[PDB]
Amino acid sequence: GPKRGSIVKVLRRESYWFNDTGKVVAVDQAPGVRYPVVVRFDKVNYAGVSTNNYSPDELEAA
Amino acid sequence: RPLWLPGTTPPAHLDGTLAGDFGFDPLGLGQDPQDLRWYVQAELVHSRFAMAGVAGILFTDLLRASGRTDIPVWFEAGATKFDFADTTTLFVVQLILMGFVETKRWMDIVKPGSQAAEDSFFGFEAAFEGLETGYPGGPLFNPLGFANDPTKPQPLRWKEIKNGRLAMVAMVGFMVQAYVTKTGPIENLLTHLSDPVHNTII
Amino acid sequence: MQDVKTYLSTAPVLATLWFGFLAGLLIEINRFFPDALVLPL
Amino acid sequence: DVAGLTPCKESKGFAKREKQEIKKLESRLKLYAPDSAPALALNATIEKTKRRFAFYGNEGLLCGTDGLPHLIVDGDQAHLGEFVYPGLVFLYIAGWIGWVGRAYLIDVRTSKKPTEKEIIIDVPLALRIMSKGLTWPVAAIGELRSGKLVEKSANITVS
Amino acid sequence: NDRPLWFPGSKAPEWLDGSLPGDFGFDPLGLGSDPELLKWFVQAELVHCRWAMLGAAGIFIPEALTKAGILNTPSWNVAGDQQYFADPTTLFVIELILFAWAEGRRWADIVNPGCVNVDPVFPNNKLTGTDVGYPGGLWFDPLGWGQTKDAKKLKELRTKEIKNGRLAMLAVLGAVVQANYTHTGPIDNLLAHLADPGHNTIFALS
Ligand SMILES: CC(/C=C/C=C(C)/C=C/[C@@]12O[C@]1(C)C[C@@H](O)CC2(C)C)=C\C=C\C=C(C)\C=C\C=C(C)\C=C\[C@@]12O[C@]1(C)C[C@@H](O)CC2(C)C
Ligand SMILES: CC(/C=C/C=C(C)/C=C/[C@@]12O[C@]1(C)C[C@@H](O)CC2(C)C)=C\C=C\C=C(C)\C=C\C=C(C)\C=C\[C@@]12O[C@]1(C)C[C@@H](O)CC2(C)C
Repeated sequence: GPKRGSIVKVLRRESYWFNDTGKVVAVDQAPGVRYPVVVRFDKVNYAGVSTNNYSPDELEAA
Repeated sequence: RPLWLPGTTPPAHLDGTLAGDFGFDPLGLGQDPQDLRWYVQAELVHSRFAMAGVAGILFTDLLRASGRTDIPVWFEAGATKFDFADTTTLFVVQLILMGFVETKRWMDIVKPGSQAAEDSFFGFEAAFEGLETGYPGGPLFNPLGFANDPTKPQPLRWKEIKNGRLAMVAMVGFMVQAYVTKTGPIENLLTHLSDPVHNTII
Repeated sequence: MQDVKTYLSTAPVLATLWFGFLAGLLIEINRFFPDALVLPL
Repeated sequence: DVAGLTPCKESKGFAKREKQEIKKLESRLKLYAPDSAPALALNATIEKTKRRFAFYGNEGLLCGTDGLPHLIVDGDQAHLGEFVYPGLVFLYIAGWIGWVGRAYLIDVRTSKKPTEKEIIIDVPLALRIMSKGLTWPVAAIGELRSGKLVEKSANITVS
Repeated sequence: NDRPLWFPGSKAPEWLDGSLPGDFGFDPLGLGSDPELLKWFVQAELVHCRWAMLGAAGIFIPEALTKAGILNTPSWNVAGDQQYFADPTTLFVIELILFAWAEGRRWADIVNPGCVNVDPVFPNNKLTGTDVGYPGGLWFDPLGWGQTKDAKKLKELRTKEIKNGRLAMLAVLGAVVQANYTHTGPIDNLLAHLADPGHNTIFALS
């Protein structure tokens, strides 16, 4: 998917970080992974976590 | 160059070559390009109008103190004086007149082509200024051709606003004094020179 | 001394200092300009 | 005049609202000696009452059928000292507070630990911004004209 | 490294080293821990001791000359309730106007050392000071004293000055307190004390 350390903006409609930016950590390049991109945000959600994984077609704005 | 405070720390949005520059922008008022290219013109027109107001306020009270005419005081001239026409009519006429000039100045500020005249005067009726900012020219504005050269009008262009700022603070002083002393400004100055250490702010 | 300044830079201390200064200001104004209902300007 | 209220310096019901209070204060006063702290305090209170009642009549407020001032918050030029004149200075102060707070937030947000700079204020920067916040209208309108006032990529989501 | 302290046997704190004059290692509360505040507090104390020297010389000497049957100036307490050509508020406004300039130039010297040294009207006078707090120059140092060997004539003079200034501060604070405890002049206190040092003291009232 996208490059490491790239700043991407989310499009997942049911995400706490929708329309927010975050820097990729490490996208897994396995053959059958459905949500390989891993992005960490600088603001926790209602549960307190700041890292989440998306699919490459689910978030991109650069 | 000298600045307003010797512990300079000069700002970046204004560096040099501007007429009357002393690096005085502590409140970061004009930091954007539009802000500076607009505030220069604002200060210009303000300085000029305040200089005209000073020249219309001093002379009158001065000659009236020295006994030359019987004109009323500055804070009394426009104040309820039936002189030639209804005051409101004159206000409306002044607005309608100043519209056709402030619109031209605005046009030249935003898109700097307005020199050509109108009403079949497309020919030998061009205003020959071509300056960097709102400095007009031509016999209608600069008849004697005094603004001769660029890169050395800085003395005169400096003198203009260095007098206009003084005129502005002088006008504010006139207003506040004639509001709190209920008296003429040169009368205030004379009563001050009577005994300075007793005629101060209340 | 640096940590003392940091502690004085806390939220409750700055809050109480600000509100106390404001209370003093308003109290002095009302002791000198009392019963102000209409602005005389 | 307006709204069927008479001016207060002619209201025959204000005289009673003054003299009754005065007489109550004097009844309180007659329980001490004229050279004791209670008597001095009560005389000060009476002088304050007189100074208060001799200011409303001179200002121009309109009293009611019960002898009490009534504020005409209408825009009436003869009554600008009741709502719009103090309202303008209040709006000035409140815009000052809001603008300097917004600017402090904007400046802090671009730092290392922005959440740390909100429980532990940095007094130099805050003071700088409070100082510069005197000409806030000339700055708010300038930020509006320059398109720097609002965002467009807000993070609201609803599935 | 050898120097006397305000408390024999103690150890001088780390932020104090006797480099700056008047240093005796006295800082229990640690009020001068970081240098950013020390370079400010030294100027504070310097201006303070100089003003206190001026005030003590203005309070104690005229009082003695009044009691010595020579002068007739009133007491230092009520020097405000006198007859001058202008109200105290006008004189205070003039004082503030005149002091804004001087104290602002001093402030600019403290903040940015040396940024303000040349005469802004006749740009050739060029005050000769080098260290903040000791501005030098013909105006503030006519007799040339002050530019000497690096130490033992400069540092010695500066510490001999701060030693006098602290005493002056204590003295003027004491005069202020005495003028409220015993409603007499500061020299009358000394006279009454020397008249009977056994029974005439602070305990002679309550
Ligand atoms: C133009 C002006 C006055 C013009 C007066 C006129 C025409 C008078 C006309 C009349 O008299 C006549 C002719 C005849 C009378 O019969 C009629 C009237 C009508 C009465 C005043 C300007 C007055 C302008 C003034 C006083 C401006 C002062 C500005 C100051 C002090 C500093 C401002 C700052 O912008 C900086 C420099 C840096 C920022 O960072 C900080 C801030 C503060 C924002
Ligand atoms: C400046 C000063 C005096 C100035 C005098 C002036 C202007 C004279 C004024 C007058 O002439 C006029 C105007 C009019 C005259 O008619 C009358 C008067 C009124 C007399 C005194 C300072 C007086 C200041 C004094 C006495 C300060 C003492 C401070 C001490 C001992 C502090 C110690 C510590 O701070 C350290 C050192 C380290 C910390 O770790 C520990 C602690 C303890 C906190």
